[PDB]
Amino acid sequence: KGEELFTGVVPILVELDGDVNGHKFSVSGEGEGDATYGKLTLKFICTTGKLPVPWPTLVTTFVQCFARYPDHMKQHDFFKSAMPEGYVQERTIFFKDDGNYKTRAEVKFEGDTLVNRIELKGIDFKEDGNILGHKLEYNYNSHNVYIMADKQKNGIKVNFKIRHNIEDGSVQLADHYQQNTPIGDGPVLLPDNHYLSTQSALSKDPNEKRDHMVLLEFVTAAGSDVHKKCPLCELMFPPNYDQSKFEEHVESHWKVCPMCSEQFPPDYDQQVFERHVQTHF
Amino acid sequence: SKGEELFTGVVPILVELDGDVNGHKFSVSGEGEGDATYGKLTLKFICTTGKLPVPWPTLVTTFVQCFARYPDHMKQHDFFKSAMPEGYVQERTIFFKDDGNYKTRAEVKFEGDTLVNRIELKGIDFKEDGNILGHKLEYNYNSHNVYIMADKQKNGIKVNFKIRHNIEDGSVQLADHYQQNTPIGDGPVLLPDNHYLSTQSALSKDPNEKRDHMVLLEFVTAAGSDVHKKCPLCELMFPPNYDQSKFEEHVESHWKVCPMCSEQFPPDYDQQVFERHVQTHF
Ligand SMILES: [Zn+2]
Ligand SMILES: [Zn+2]
Ligand SMILES: [Zn+2]
Ligand SMILES: [Zn+2]
Repeated sequence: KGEELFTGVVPILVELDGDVNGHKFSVSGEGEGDATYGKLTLKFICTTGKLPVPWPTLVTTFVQCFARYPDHMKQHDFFKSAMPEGYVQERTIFFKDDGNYKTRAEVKFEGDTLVNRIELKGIDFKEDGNILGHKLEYNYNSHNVYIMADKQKNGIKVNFKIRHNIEDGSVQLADHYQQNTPIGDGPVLLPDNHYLSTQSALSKDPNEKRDHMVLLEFVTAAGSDVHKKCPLCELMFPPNYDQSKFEEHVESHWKVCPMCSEQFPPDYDQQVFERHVQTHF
Repeated sequence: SKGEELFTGVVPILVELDGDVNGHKFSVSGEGEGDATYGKLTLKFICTTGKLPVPWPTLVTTFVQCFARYPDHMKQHDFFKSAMPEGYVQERTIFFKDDGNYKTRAEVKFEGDTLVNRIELKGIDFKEDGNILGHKLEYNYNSHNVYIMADKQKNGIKVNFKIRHNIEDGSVQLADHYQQNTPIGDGPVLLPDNHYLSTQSALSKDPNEKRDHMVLLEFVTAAGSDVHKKCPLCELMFPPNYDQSKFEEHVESHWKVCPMCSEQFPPDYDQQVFERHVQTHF
């Protein structure tokens, strides 16, 4: 059915189970999404007491299938083309000078409803760092989500850097390493490299006493022809510069196998990467 | 309180702007609605005179902070609403770093049931292939904290913040905002303690609209403390539980302040002219 599911308002459900440095918690979310606009509305409750991490840290984690792809780009919309069987979205999120989240989500239809079921593990976080110290402002900014085909899987590798504003006016960065791969064995769109321009606003229902977040998200697809910047680092490329070498550069941030050049999140814990390299010898 | 009673539900909004930036004349009209109970604000703009000569994001701040959600424990600090329905004059100078500036004069006030922001805007000293006239801003917006101060000399507020406009080459164009609001009517108004408005915005598009336009969504809510706070307009830091009057003093120092009556002027204000204001006291 694919893009035909997304012509109107789709109801959304979200469930997450999380363990960050041993603090276990669960969140439930409900709302709806309108890919015609790229518009997405979602309210979250913490179902297990008071949330141990700040809500903004979870925003990316809580459905890029609701992006508006312009007509001239329908052919690059992986997200929607894997539906309704859906996809696995995995991420590692490196909070600079602090811990990281590792997430595994399945996003897919369950009847008429679009569901994001997530499990999330955080480790190595500082106790009075920006995350566990609750030092993030309750807000969000624009970002450009760079998207690449992983032809040799049958999905996408995705990269971007979130800017979380800190109550002392500094910024906490969070590098996102993301892969999406289809759940069904139907065929899917393998896109050319492009971006999703995302914008967000977090607010609060004033008649809600529980600890919650209301997230509004506006996502729409694109992708420039003079100066181009790297998604992860701030490296700036001169005007009109071999786009395959830009790509090469981005890949280089991933941990790369010297044999088959498969990419992995650049974790401190090499254990999983080390298992892969032994597959060749 | 009195004027905050108008803002208890959904209020319709109208916006008109006339602009001259480096001689390029243009007009914009806007319409939408605002819900202060949520701090929610929705607005669609058209350019009524042909091509918009500056990028839409540059105009966002310019295009109704009376729709902010003030928490119950802060109703007493809501100037915006307390001046309504006669409303207020909002004036701003906006300095685009290494580029020109906007100077704006708006009246925001009720006209019947409808809340209206009528604006006159003048821009000058802009570079021809700078980020503004070169159309190099990305179509998006970020969070900002709008710091608010009383000015009893004028019976209103002085307001400051620094907008971050993302540039298509991944750099950022900063824009420093110097703002004053003064009441239009004779009635008394709330003179607030220093606080700030946490604003967040998203620009999108109506896909059924063929004309060049902007849809603006804005979420504003009031706050402001224990920890380190950076000045609204520079990277200088203030330590925990700092003397809040000296913070104010510091902020004022980014403006031109008359040492007699303490009337405040934006920092580009001509020295010669500032010197004749001071002679006004002798
Ligand atoms: Zn890079
Ligand atoms: Zn390998
Ligand atoms: Zn300062
Ligand atoms: Zn004076």
